[PDB]
Amino acid sequence: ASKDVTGSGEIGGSNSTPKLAIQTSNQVTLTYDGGTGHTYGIATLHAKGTRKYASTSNDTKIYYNDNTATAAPSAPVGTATIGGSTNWKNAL
Amino acid sequence: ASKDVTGSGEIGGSNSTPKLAIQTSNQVTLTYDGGTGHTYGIATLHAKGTRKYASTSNDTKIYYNDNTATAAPSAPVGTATIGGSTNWKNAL
Amino acid sequence: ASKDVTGSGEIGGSNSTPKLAIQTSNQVTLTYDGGTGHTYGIATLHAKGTRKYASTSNDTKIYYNDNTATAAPSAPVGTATIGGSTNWKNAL
Amino acid sequence: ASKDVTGSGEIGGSNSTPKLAIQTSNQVTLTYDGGTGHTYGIATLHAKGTRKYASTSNDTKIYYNDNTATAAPSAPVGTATIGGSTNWKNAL
Amino acid sequence: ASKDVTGSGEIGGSNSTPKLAIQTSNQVTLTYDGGTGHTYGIATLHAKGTRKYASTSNDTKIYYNDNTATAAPSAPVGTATIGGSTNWKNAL
Amino acid sequence: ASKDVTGSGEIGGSNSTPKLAIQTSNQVTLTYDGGTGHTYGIATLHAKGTRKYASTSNDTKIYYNDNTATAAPSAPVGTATIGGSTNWKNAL
Amino acid sequence: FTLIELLIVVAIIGILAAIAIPQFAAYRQKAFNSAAESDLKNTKTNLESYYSEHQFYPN
Amino acid sequence: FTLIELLIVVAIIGILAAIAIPQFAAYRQKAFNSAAESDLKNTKTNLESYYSEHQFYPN
Amino acid sequence: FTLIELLIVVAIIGILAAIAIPQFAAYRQKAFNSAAESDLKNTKTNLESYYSEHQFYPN
Repeated sequence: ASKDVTGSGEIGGSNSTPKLAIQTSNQVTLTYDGGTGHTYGIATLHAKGTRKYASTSNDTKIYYNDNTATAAPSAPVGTATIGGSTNWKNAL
Repeated sequence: ASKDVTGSGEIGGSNSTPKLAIQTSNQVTLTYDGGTGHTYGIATLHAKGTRKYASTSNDTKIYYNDNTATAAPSAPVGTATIGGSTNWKNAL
Repeated sequence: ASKDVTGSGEIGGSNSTPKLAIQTSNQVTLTYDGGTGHTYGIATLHAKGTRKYASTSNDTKIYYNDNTATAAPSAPVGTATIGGSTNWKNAL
Repeated sequence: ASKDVTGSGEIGGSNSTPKLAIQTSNQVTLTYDGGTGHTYGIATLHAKGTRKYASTSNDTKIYYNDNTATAAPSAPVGTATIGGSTNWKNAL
Repeated sequence: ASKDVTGSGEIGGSNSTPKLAIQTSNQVTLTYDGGTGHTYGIATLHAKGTRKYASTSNDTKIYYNDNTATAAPSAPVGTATIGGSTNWKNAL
Repeated sequence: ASKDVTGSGEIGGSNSTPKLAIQTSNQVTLTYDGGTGHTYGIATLHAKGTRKYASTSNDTKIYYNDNTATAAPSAPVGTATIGGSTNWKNAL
Repeated sequence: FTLIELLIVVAIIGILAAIAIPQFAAYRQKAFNSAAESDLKNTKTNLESYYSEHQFYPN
Repeated sequence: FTLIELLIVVAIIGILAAIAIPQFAAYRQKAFNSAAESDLKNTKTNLESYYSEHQFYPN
Repeated sequence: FTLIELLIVVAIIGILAAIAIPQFAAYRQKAFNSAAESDLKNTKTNLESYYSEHQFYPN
């Protein structure tokens, strides 16, 4: 799914899998999508911020976009880079 | 050849060989020379930097030179160390 | 003998035997004793360090001593462990 | 018997048989049971760990259990696999 | 037949013949075909892999193909090599 | 003759004699000379190697030479050892 | 303790956090392929072991 | 040099000092478990080594 | 969060990135030579196998 988190929270747990506890900073919101489990898609946006950093398992650097509303990167289906897409590629 | 790369790019591909994608940091320039294929010669220089790190397959440590213009280490022809040459040997 | 090495150097070569080139880190000093040739005794001490790691062919783990002056482990004469001696046994 | 070992120690020696010296890692505890001598049963548990790996002579892979208290695998009496038992089968 | 196996399983057993137990690695899938019994055809493909290794009784080396879907090598009918076929010959 | 082979190939066949198929490793080159047929002379040299192993029918051990260019051992004319010659005798 | 120094600290943190980490998917795929290779070799050895007690491969 | 700037500096310092550092207990437990794994594998190898000189495992 | 700490971090990173990795060319050459050795031994065995069906080596 797309279970977001802020402050302290829990991530994953479907199909009775173990769930880890993710604790972010003061008031930063994080959007997560785990897909089937092979890959992950992360995103980050401060509440009073002007950037929306995001990345993915297959990528090798953090990408940002100055819109703070560019949805979130879904889990890529196999070795698929997200740096270069329309909603991204403003490379850090 | 001496196909350099910066940001995101591709390395190799001659004689229909598979080509890997190398993604460097923000604005760091990398100079690569693969030779026939047995060895490789790497180099690195930040745009607003003061050092030019480089190494090679046969070597065992990174060597630098405070000139930012010392060409690049070509692919050595067989078990040939580059640490000790005139353009290098300022050992890290 | 007890030919030590630091930076880049050469080890062995007696009785016209082939000599390998050992290249250590930046400013780490290594003390080596090869004996007749069956066994070896190694040691290591950083210049601005607080430990003197050492080991031997017959041993199975690295041993240290917080004196930085505990000589060096000579080549043991046959299946002789050095972990347990007075100058050692502070097991890692 | 069930002579466990940690650090450096000795294993076996009954009926005036030769005894080998087993030297484990820093603070890992190993539980051993040799039985009559045809088979062996091994186990391993780090002091500050969360897993208890174990195996046996007749088996072909290491099995673990997230309890750190699941006793130890005794020596099997003849070609008896331990992977599948209640205290095990969480295959690696 | 073409009874595949993964984890721990059993191979063969037709015509009341003895059946051996094959235990593979963590999550590697193995495809087996025994034919009448003179020859065997093996294959291997990791779940999160990019290669499909395979071999046969009459062959002398493992062959791979970068498709992970190239069926499996059936039991050859008499001294028949599989290295050279269309679905193979990318020699290791 | 001196029909060399690499990868997969065929050896012999003169005077309508049966020819066997020799399949070497990945990229190892083998030099063969069968002479009249009483004896054989074999040799081996990896492409990216530093040794040239060779032997013969009348010999009893493999001999090497650190030149990777020492021709090849021709078929000896009757119970003639090749270990001791100038191009050889660096006994394994 | 100066507003200039903290801004420079933020800039340097942003510079350091953008370092390109190495590719990991291929690194793990290497281990997966090696596991497949070892499993195939061990399967061949086990089959030839079975061919010793009896005189036919399984099935 | 202005009382406003120093207060803003204090606020930014308080903001930066609250950064959530990564979990470390699990990170070290990973290394501990890997050490246990390697020790078990080496023990198996040593036992099979002993089984070569003689024809029985220890004890 | 202090300009001193980040500079020390940069210094430690530079210290750690200069570690002398082991030589690898010779390590791979070992495997290449072992492959050559095994190939030669297997070739000898195959030739002596051929010498059984017939009464002469190839050619």
